[PDB]
This record gives sequence, C-alpha cells and structure tokens, in this order.
Amino acid sequence: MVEADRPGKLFIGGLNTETNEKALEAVFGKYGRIVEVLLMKDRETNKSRGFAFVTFESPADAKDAARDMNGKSLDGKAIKVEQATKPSFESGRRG
RNA sequence: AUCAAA
Repeated sequence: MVEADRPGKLFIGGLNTETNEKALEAVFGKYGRIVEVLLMKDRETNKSRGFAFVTFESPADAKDAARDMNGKSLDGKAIKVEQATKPSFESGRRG
C-alpha cells in the first residue's frame, strides 16, 4: 500500500524531545503559510514522540521546506522532512 | 541512525 495523505502535509521525524508546535510553526512557516501543525508526544510526559507533522497552504511551499529542512536539525537534533504518510498504530477490522 | 500521527 503506497499512501500519501495529500500534498502540503509533511512528516518531521528525528526532532528533539524539547521541540513543540510553536517551534514547528516558527520553523516551517519560513517556507509557506501554515494551515495546521502537529507535534506528537508521549501521553505521560507530553514531551515528544520525536516526530511531527505540518500542513502548508501550498503543496510546493512544503516542497521548498522538504528540500531545505530535510537532513537539517531542530532544537539541536537532526531530522527528516518529507511528504507525510498515514499512521500505522491501527488496522482494518471486520468483514 | 535522520522512520510516521493513540
């Protein structure tokens, strides 16, 4: 299954545990007008899962970020930037 | 390793 949840949504893996949404809007907002930002975190420490997501208003403002910020760093920790895929903690059922 | 949303 090759799935990509529409242009403009990025996957931001390898982030610091100290990074949050404000740093993620502030850093990816440098490439395009953000419409949404995600930052994934532990449910007992509310830190970070070490990866996040962001939605741009243009599918190519996200390309310009995913062509600049990819392989760089956030809060001192090296990251990946790419078009986002769908989650994998859940699967189809019944039928 | 810079690997995916509870």
